[PDB]
Amino acid sequence: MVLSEGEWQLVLHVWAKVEADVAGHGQDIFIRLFKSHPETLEKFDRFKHLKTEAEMKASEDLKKHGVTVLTALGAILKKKGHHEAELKPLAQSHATKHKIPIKYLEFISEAIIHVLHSRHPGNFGADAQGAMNKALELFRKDIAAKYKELGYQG
Ligand code: HEM
Repeated sequence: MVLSEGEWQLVLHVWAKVEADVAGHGQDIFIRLFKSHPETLEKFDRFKHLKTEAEMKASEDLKKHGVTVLTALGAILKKKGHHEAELKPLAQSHATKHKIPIKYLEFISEAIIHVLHSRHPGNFGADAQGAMNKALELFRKDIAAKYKELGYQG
């Protein structure tokens, strides 16, 4: 797939707002993901003991990880599809160290869309959401192709 520049502009315009508060957005995304798909929490030895939303919100460790995650994803979206270099290390650790199925990337994609719709309705109408969904779908398709080359595809 290929996004048009107008699609990238929609993406990067809302990302600009997320970047005003990366830690807050990191936190809402992971809490949405862990609440909606509790099974994903199991992949994180580091966070598995967190039992409630209160504990998640109070964890500085989870807040620190949500900033790492959004920083990495932000660097990929800013490349506007030319993200082959950034993807390599991330595909390698996620297929071989952490063993994250593509279906869990779909779950966090759904969490990111849910939080942007909630916090930024003004910059996240239907066309901007269709653009972010194509950006994340591109990300997922390119990561799945690397997974296959690395010997994991799943
Ligand atoms: C937008 C998608 C994602 C991005 C950009 C992202 C990025 C990152 C980054 C940059 C790191 C640290 C370096 C590394 O190990 O590669 C990391 C670690 C990790 N990722 Fe992801 N990730 C994403 C999705 C997920 C999902 C959905 C899961 C599990 C459901 C996951 C599980 C983990 C784990 C288990 C670690 C190691 C945590 C620790 O013990 O320090 N990742 N991720």
